[PDB]
Amino acid sequence: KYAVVLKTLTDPFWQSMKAGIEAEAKELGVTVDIFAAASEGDAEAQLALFESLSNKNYKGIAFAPLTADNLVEPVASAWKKGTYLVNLDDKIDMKALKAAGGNVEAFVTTDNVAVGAQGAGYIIEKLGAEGGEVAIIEGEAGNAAGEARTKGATDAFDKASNIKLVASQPADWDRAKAKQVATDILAKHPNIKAIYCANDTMALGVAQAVADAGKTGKVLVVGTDGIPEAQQAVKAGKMTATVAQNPAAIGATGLKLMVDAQKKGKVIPLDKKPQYVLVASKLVTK
Repeated sequence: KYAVVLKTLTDPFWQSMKAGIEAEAKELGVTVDIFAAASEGDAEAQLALFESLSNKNYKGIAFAPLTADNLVEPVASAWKKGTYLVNLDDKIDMKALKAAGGNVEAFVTTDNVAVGAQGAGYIIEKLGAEGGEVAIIEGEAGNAAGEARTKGATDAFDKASNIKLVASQPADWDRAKAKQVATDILAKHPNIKAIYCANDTMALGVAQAVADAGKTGKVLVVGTDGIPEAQQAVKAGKMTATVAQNPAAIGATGLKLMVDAQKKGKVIPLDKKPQYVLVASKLVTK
């Protein structure tokens, strides 16, 4: 049997990952027990949950760590016991894991450079031959996913000859700061035709700034994550689109890699790097 430790099970992202794991488990004909800590946003509770999956006979464990290092010790313990481990979504601190004498078979996550390229690419297509001025609302400095989305969008915009990136400023994943940053940007660059946002919380605030500026329907607003309010905003025309991740495929892929890894009969050696598997995201429109 196999086990999966998710972050929560109330967030639709994680519910969808659970759904994908179960659908893939049926296809593969394997039994998977899927868990989330009862105490949410609690790094030690997820640690204790993982450690509780030690008396059980799980051949492999896939996990989405609440923090970079909160599962380092139990993951190292599982690896030393021969458990086939797959890191889901957010990357475990591999430096800390290796220093603890452990490793994982694979890391399955979203390609966040491609996410930014996808949101920018949708904007480029929507602006047609005329193109125009565009802006990027960045995430908080030091966040790897946000830097990758900013890079992917910046590179895509730069390659498009009719597209001019006139602003690229952080709003620190904050809805109110994004509205204020976008309002400033729309005031200094009134010809802007599109804004890519590194996440939906910022995009929703940017959508308000565009509305407040009198440019509803005139400035495209593209978010990232596909959170429910962004999907609602896209349907209502308040946002143009959002780049949604595919947690179902992340989970299904993580299970497949776990089942394939156990066929080896031996876990990944300490001196090998885990397989790196990127899952494509999907544009939410209409």
